[PDB]
Amino acid sequence: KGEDVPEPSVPESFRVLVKELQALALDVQTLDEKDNPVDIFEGLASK
Amino acid sequence: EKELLEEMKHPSRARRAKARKRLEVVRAFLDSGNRPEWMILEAVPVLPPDLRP
Amino acid sequence: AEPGIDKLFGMVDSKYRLTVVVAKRAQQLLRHGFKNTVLEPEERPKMQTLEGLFDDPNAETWAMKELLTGRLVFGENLVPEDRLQKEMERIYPGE
Repeated sequence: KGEDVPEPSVPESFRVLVKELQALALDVQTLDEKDNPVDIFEGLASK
Repeated sequence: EKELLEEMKHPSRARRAKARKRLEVVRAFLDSGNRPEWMILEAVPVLPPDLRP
Repeated sequence: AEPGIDKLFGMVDSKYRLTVVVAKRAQQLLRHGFKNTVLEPEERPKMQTLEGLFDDPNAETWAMKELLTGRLVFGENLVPEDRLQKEMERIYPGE
């Protein structure tokens, strides 16, 4: 395009290590400044 | 917890070592920790497919 | 080295701050058109077979250049982050 580059969103390694951690029965959740839930999965987590 | 408290301090030495170590895990659970019944499985998560393609 | 770098480390409390400022400036320098700038009038960056860095080669150099003037403003929490982008897209076309 001639744009800068789309770094952010979430890192691969991170979502992959969340789910790969979830495959053993570990509840690994992500928190805000104040200890709050945070949807790492790009609005795709919804059922 | 209380049982272990007494088990820890009151019996003489050479014993309460393991009561200490046991206490650690009990405290761990009752801290910002969870309920120990999930320590065993009856639901198994399946890893996505492309991660095991 | 690059044009007047000591003067630019003199401009900030943290070396790294300069990097963040420059980066973000070049970013908006590109995003909201390239007429974002505060300095074009006469004698700004240039290149060599026609002459036009007066349109769009290197953005961050433009940043360093502008910043070398006391024209831009940098600061921890100057303006509410949202109304910022609103205002930028509203004032300047070029999509």
